[PDB]
Amino acid sequence: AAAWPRAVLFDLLTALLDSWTVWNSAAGSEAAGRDWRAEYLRLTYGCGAYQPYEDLVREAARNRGLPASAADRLEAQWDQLQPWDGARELLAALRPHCRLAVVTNCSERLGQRAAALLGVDWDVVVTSEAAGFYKPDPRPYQLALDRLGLPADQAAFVAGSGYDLFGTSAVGLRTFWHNRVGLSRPAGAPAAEGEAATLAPALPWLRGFAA
Ligand SMILES: [Cl-]
Repeated sequence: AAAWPRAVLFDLLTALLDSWTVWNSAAGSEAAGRDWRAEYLRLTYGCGAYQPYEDLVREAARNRGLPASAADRLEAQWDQLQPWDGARELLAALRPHCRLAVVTNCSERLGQRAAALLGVDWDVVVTSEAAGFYKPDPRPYQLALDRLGLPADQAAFVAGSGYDLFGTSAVGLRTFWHNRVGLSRPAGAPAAEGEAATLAPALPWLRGFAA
């Protein structure tokens, strides 16, 4: 007996799209791209209020000794961001049952372009620029719930970074962690409800959500 949530909120740039590959190509090396994207995630975590996405990506690059122009290579290769295997299949399988929303730490300009790569008519796309704060601040997630008119207990969150676990816990969003590259959980972060290296197990998890 199906028990779908009323909505599913998604992290975009780690849970649905393979940003790691594009950031590594822009960096010139897998090691530089790893340091760069790890520093970027820590900067958004400690930012709180929105500072331009482009400025934080550029600051993360300088902080780890990448050339500052790596940010400009990443913007030039933005259309190369590929959906993970199973991402488009998951979203299409949820469409008749749940409202679908993106909650992304990105500018409105690049966030909307990346959201469009999944070929889905998203009900809501919330960027940190529109929300005025970066996740894990509660505002971006709460803005997606307030736009849909739903309480958090009727919605699920699909995360790609363990930093989202701080925010989903605070808002009351039960979370499935699509942890493809096997990141560790940040210190002090609560465990996800479900966690897997692929997106396929998210569909049975969401189908049994209210059961
Ligand atoms: Cl690190």
